[PDB]
Order: sequence, then C-alpha cells, then structure tokens
Amino acid sequence: SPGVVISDDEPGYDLDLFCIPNHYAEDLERVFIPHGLIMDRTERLARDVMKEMGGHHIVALCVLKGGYKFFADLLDYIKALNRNSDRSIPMTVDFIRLKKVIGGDDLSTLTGKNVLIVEDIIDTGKTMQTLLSLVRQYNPKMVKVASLLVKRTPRSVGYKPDFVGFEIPDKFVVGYALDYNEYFRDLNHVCVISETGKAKYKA
Amino acid sequence: SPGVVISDDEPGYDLDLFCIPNHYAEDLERVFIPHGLIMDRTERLARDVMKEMGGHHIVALCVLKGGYKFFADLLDYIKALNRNSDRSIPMTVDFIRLKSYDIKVIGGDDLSTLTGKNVLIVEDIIDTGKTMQTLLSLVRQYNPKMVKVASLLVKRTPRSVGYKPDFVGFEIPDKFVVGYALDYNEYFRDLNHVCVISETGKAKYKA
Amino acid sequence: SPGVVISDDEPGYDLDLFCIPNHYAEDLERVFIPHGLIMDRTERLARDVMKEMGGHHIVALCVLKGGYKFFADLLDYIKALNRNSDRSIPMTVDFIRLKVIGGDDTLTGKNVLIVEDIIDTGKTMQTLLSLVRQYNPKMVKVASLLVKRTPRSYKPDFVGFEIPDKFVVGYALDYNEYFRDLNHVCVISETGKAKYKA
Amino acid sequence: ATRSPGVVISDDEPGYDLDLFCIPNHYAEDLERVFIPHGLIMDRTERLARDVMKEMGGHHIVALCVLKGGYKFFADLLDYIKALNRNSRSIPMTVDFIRLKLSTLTGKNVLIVEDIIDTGKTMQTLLSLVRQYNPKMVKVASLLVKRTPRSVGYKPDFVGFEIPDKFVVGYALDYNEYFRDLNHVCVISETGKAKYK
Ligand SMILES: O=c1[nH]cnc2c1ncn2CCN(CCO/C=C/P(=O)(O)O)CCP(=O)(O)O
Ligand SMILES: O=c1[nH]cnc2c1ncn2CCN(CCO/C=C/P(=O)(O)O)CCP(=O)(O)O
Ligand SMILES: O=c1[nH]cnc2c1ncn2CCN(CCO/C=C/P(=O)(O)O)CCP(=O)(O)O
Ligand SMILES: O=c1[nH]cnc2c1ncn2CCN(CCO/C=C/P(=O)(O)O)CCP(=O)(O)O
Ligand SMILES: [Mg+2]
Ligand SMILES: [Mg+2]
Ligand SMILES: [Mg+2]
Ligand SMILES: [Mg+2]
Ligand SMILES: [Mg+2]
Ligand SMILES: [Mg+2]
Ligand SMILES: [Mg+2]
Ligand SMILES: [Mg+2]
Repeated sequence: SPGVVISDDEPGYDLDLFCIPNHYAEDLERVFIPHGLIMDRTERLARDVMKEMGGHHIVALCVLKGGYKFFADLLDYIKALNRNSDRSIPMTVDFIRLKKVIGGDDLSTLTGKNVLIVEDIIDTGKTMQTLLSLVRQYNPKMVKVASLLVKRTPRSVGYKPDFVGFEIPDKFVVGYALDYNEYFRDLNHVCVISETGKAKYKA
Repeated sequence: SPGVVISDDEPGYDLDLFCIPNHYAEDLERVFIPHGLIMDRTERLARDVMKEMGGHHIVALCVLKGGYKFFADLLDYIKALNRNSDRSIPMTVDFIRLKSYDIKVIGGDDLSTLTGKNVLIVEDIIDTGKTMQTLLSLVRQYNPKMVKVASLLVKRTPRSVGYKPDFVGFEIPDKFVVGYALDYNEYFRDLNHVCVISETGKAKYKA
Repeated sequence: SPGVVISDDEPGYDLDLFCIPNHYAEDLERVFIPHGLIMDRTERLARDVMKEMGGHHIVALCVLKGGYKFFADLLDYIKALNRNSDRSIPMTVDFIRLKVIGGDDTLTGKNVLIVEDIIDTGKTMQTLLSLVRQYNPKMVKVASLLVKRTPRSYKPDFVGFEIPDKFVVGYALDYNEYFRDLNHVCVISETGKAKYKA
Repeated sequence: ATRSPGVVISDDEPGYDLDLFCIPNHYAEDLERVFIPHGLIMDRTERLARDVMKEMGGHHIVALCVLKGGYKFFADLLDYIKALNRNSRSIPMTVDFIRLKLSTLTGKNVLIVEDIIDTGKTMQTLLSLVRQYNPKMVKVASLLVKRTPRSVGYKPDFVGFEIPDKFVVGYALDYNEYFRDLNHVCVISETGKAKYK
C-alpha cells in the first residue's frame, strides 16, 4: 500500500486533547499523527513484513537517529509475531548513520542476507537512493525498505519504499524520534512544529 | 471540552491498513477510531480526572458491559499517574449494569459505599442521555462527595435530552459504532478499534 | 500444567525497587508477582487457550470483582492472536459476581471460559462450574491467575501462578475492597491488615 | 552511593521453564531457562526512570545509547522518562548513540545507557571520552551488573538487576549477534552455546 494517506487538508488534533510535555507547549501547532495510531499502523506493517520476508533470516538495518523509535517498535511487533506463531525466522540487527555510511558492522555482514532497511521519512528520496546503492555493493540477497513516513513532494526522485506507514503532505513534522535541530525527538506523537518553535530551536 | 470531535463526513480508515480479526473481516466497513488513538485520548482523560477528583478517595464505577474496556484502560492510566507522583489517593472499584424493561440498577455493592467519596462513573457511550440521568439520580441519593461521568463517546443527536458528561473521549456523528467493548447484539466486543459495521454484518448478527 | 510455581520460600521483592502508589507504602511487605511478569505469563496463557478452545465461538465469563484485570488482559492477548495469527475466536463476554448478580442467563452449545482471579478453597469455582453446566455448554474450561497450595475438597485448565498459602493483594485482588488499584501482586503487611480491617 | 541499586538475583536463581512463556520458535532449543522475564525488566525500568528523573531532571538531559546491546533498555527507559515528562514540570531531552568494539553533550546532564557491566573496562573507557565533552553531569544506567571478582570496581549510578557470573542473552543482549530478537533475558543452553560460538 501507499500507506495511510493523510490528506493535505488534515486538521490533525489540538494539543490540548492529548498529554504533551510542558517544555514544548508553545512550539507545536498540532498533533499530526497520534502515537497510538502509529502503533496500530506499525502492528499491521510488521505482519506485511513477515508475510513478505518471513521465509529467511533478516538483518534489520536501523537508519539512526530518526529511525530509532520506528525501528524498535516495528521489531517489537515482529518479535510478537515470532513468539506466537508456529514458524519464525531469526533476525539480527545493525545501526548506521548517513553523512557516507558511518558506524555499523562491516557491510559484508549483509552479504547474501535478507536486509530490511528501516527509515523515519522519505522526502526527496535521495538518501534512500544512496543507501540502496551502498548496500547493494555488498551483495545482499534481498533488500526491502520500511519508512514510517513518505512525503508527497515534487522533489521526489520517484523512489518508493516497500513498506510505508503514512503518506503525508510536505509539512515539517517532528516527534516519534523525528527532530528539528536535535529537538522534539523526545515526543511520542508526530506533530507539526510552529513558527515560534522553528525560531527558538534554529541553529 | 467536547472532546475529540469527529465530523459527520469523516471517512474513517480502510480496514486493510490495520490488523483486523479475520472473523469480522467482511462484517465491518471502516475503522472509525483506531485503538491507539483511543489510548492517547484516554491518557489525557486520566490526567484530567486526577486534576478534578484526585483530592479524595475515588470510587470508580464501571457501567457494564460496554464500559469495561474504557474502564480498565482509564483506570490503568490513573494507576500509572498514582505510582509515579509524590502523593496519591486510594481508589476502589465497583461494577453495575443498567437494565431496561423503565431503567434500573443491577448488581454493584450496596450503594452506601458511595457516601462521602468522589464517584467516577465510566461509560462507553452517551446517546439520548437517559441512561446516565437515571444513574445519576440514584447515585446522588447516597450523598457522594462528588459525582462525575467519563464517557468514551458522546453522540451528536437531536434526540439528546441535553445531558453532557464531565469527561469525554470523542464526540461522534449519529452513526452506529462497535468495537472496544461496544456491541451489536453482543457481537464486536472482541475488537480493539471502534468501527462502523457493514451491511453484511448488521444482517448476519441481527436478532 | 500447574502454571508458574512460586515456591513456599519465595521472598518476593523489596517495594523500593518498583513503582508503588505512595498511599500503600506502609501497607505492603513485598512485591510478590510483578505486574510485567503477570503479563508475560498471561501472554502464554492466551496462546494455550486458543490452542485448546479455538475455533468454536467462545463465551468468556468474568468472575467479578477480582477477575476483572486478568480477564481484560487475557482477552487483550487473545484478541492480539485473533488479528495477527492463523486462527480465530469470535468471543462474546459476560460478567458474573457471587455475593449471583448479573449473568445474561446464552451458554448452551458454546465453549465457555470461566476467568477467575484466585482459587483457594475451590468453592467459587465449584459454584461457577455447576452454574454454566446447567445450561449445557459444548465445553467448559477454567482459567485462574492464581491457585493457592491449600487443602481443597476440578483442577483449573489454565493457571497463571501456583502460590503458597499467603494472603496476596493487587492486580484487582482486594483486602476489604482496598488494593485493587495496585498493578503488582503483593503481600500485605501487618500494618496494612490493621489499617484496612473491617 | 549507587543512586539506584538493583534487583539482586542470587547465584542459585533457577529461572523459569521456557514452556511457561511465549518464546520464539527458532530459539526453543537454544535457550535453557528464562532468567529475567521481559515484564520484570519493564517494571524495574519504570522505577529506574523515576530515580533518573529525581536525580537528573533539573536540567536538559542527553541520553547516550551504547549500541548494540543497549538499544532495547534505552528505548524503554526513555519511553518511561517521557511518560513522566508529559504527565507532570518538564525538562527537554536529546538522544545520541555510540558504539564501542558529541558536542551534543556539552553543559548537559548526560545519561549513559548500557546493557551490562561486567569487568567495568568498557564503561571506564567510555567515561574517559564523555568527560572530554565537558558535561554538567554524567550518570550511568546499566540494565545488568555482573557479580564478579573480575570487577575493576566500577559501579554505575542506576542498576536494573545484579546477576551472578552466568552468560545471559536476550533483550538486545547477544551471543555472537544472535538472541537480540528476544524480549526476555535468558541463559543459553549447551546446544545454543556451541551452535553460535
Ligand atoms: O518533516 C520532516 N521532519 C524531519 N525531517 C525531515 C522532514 N522532511 C524532510 N526531512 C529530512 C529527512 N532526511 C534527512 C537526512 O538526515 C537525517 C539524519 P537524523 O536526524 O540523525 O535521522 C532526508 C530524506 P530525503 O533524502 O528523502 O530527502
Ligand atoms: O453506536 C452505538 N453503538 C453501540 N451501542 C449504542 C450506540 N448508540 C447507542 N447505543 C446504546 C447505548 N446505551 C444502551 C444501554 O444499554 C447498555 C448496553 P451494554 O454495554 O451492551 O450492556 C444507551 C445510552 P442513552 O440512554 O444515552 O441513549
Ligand atoms: O490471598 C488472597 N487474597 C485475596 N483474596 C483471597 C485470598 N485467598 C482467598 N481469597 C478469597 C478469594 N475469593 C475469590 C473469588 O471471588 C472474588 C471476590 P471479590 O474480588 O472481593 O469481589 C474466593 C476464592 P475460593 O472460592 O476459591 O475460596
Ligand atoms: O552475560 C553476558 N551476555 C552478553 N554479553 C556479556 C555478558 N557478560 C559480559 N559480556 C560482554 C559485555 N561487554 C562487551 C562490549 O562489547 C560488546 C557490545 P555490543 O555491540 O552491544 O554486542 C563487556 C562489558 P565490561 O567492559 O564491563 O566487561
Ligand atoms: Mg532518516
Ligand atoms: Mg534530522
Ligand atoms: Mg453503556
Ligand atoms: Mg449494547
Ligand atoms: Mg475470584
Ligand atoms: Mg475479596
Ligand atoms: Mg554494552
Ligand atoms: Mg556482544
């Protein structure tokens, strides 16, 4: 699927209807995707991943930093599947940051393996284009990408992930490990940042 | 606060986007309020409840059967607040059911247990408001210190007698919904999301 | 299966290592079964129930008041299996209390799961079992979070934990209506017994 | 003093029969016993989060995750801290990750989050680097601390569980990269040890 489509005229939710940390009370305009909705969608993505990749060992590759929450949660739902079903296949994990690929195991660990790349957001698609090209230099057996969010944008190079949580307008969103200048990662919901927030936290 | 307002024209979500019990697959039309959204809203309600009612022993009254899930979850969020704050208050629980013949209270403790306590009535849905006005009239006779009502859902309807609860999860259109313990002829309680039921479904489970 | 066997000499855990409501700080002696451990065991019980009772339609019967938490959580784990795995319920629910308030009068030809907080003398369970059986169900099974090792003049089909003959409270189990608002199962202290004595 | 000493697990702790829990099929033969149930980890971590906030909540916290084994404890501990921050009076928090085989820290309350302390060498090594970014304060939370005469004597500030000298896996802790995808902390069978060395 293209995922849960959040349309351009999505009002999202007033902050006052949810529990929000006091230190961000002025810096957010609206809740855009409630944490629990992310959980529900992620539960279903875990099933789609297993239906598609469950027949072999998987190396799940977390794209730090923004990917960390989605990754942990997605893997927790896969694990729940694995321990309540007859069949299960093991998973190993690894972590990388992009700048060139930094950190992470020798990517020869991906050689001949089924790789699941887990990302927070695809925008132009350039980052994923680049990572896919890098990973493929190490001859994995299979590579699929899961991204919590995919933006509708004219800048898209035309790359589309295999698993997508939500398809969103081109608004700047933060929360659930997504940041604005390292802030807002410590927020459970995805939210649209306000202009006041953009100015307080700009570098 | 009328709660999270769901508009008349809200399409809900395609079932294929979520994990749905197989046995209800063609009995539902859309997911209307995802479970997780109910959880997030309930977390805020627990905080609102403690702000108003946390000053004295609370008796939380579950209106069975449809109230049971919202009750368990709301109380769990309240317990989480109470074991992570400096000071806390005891909470006791009871369960009642209202039976239609005219409407009367079935079960529960002797209601003298309510005397002098902060009573929180927890309901799945307010529609006409007649059930709650009835329950409130009974409860008040036992002189609680205060009595407040939390309802997961409140329906916008012309048939409303004008009762509004103190705490509201979601304000919804005049559509028939099921899930999260709300039923259609006892079915659909075993579903985590609030959903709208299909034509195939209403027919299948019809009395 | 007798469930998770908690030995007679089990010391439990210091309260100060867990999150506990301050209003019960002096009323508990030890944490006995941490909430999270109840969840882990309950997850496995849900799978055992579905292995044995699914799929025909199940009516899950909640024995109030103490069974309410175990019932809600066990049913949540069963629902998780119903939407993620290769098998299904449907389930309907009812709630009974012994004081027999509620009940719908429904059980005939159905698979009935009685859900109980604790078996001690076994008397509530015998009563629930002669009830239900009068409506000729297709099958009856009993799930009990706790079973005490104590003399008992039916063995439950699904057991969370087999515990010593100690008075425990928490996870909806009460002492004179108190301690239901505690997520862990804990052993009540002497000062707790005196404070909330009726 | 240890700000939050841990659940002491005795040398003769027998753990739990695997058959009493939900275990991934692919590890059914490779594990011997459940040692620390996932849910027990969660309950301890909840109290740990409160202890952290009591000690460090007066100023911006930077939580530093020590990959790979620390990732689960880190995600969960931070989730509990976040819950405290939104149901209260709150303090901003930022995250970073480091792996052993950062101006984000300067002037802030740094919480290093680790899976296990054994000899203490790794933590002493890491501390000696982190201090060079001149934090306001540095604290270490470790899910597990092993009782070993081999301990160089280093003690973290927040401890989940103090365990005997046994090899454990699960909750992101690995044996040669295996067993990370397991929610419980477990002791590894003889067959799993030989199979994955
Ligand atoms: O709405 C947004 N919120 C937060 N970040 C956003 C957003 N849109 C684009 N970005 C940047 C996302 N990424 C930024 C890449 O760098 C991320 C490093 P980290 O913050 O450690 O996860 C680019 C995606 P593409 O190559 O497809 O254009
Ligand atoms: O959309 C709906 N879904 C499920 N049930 C609905 C709905 N609308 C009204 N109801 C009936 C709710 N109640 C029905 C009362 O009976 C209790 C239902 P149960 O929890 O299954 O024992 C009426 C409230 P009021 O007096 O304000 O009109
Ligand atoms: O250690 C204990 N803690 C709390 N309650 C205990 C305990 N032992 C027996 N009981 C009484 C349990 N009751 C439990 C059944 O119903 C629960 C009544 P309530 O939860 O207070 O509305 C009877 C057990 P049985 O009929 O097998 O003898
Ligand atoms: O029981 C165990 N299970 C898993 N690993 C264990 C265990 N005991 C020591 N270790 C090695 C842990 N660490 C190993 C560090 O490197 C491995 C980090 P990762 O990438 O998470 O696998 C040594 C700590 P210290 O300097 O205090 O001796
Ligand atoms: Mg990214
Ligand atoms: Mg960024
Ligand atoms: Mg109702
Ligand atoms: Mg009804
Ligand atoms: Mg009972
Ligand atoms: Mg009792
Ligand atoms: Mg480590
Ligand atoms: Mg290792």
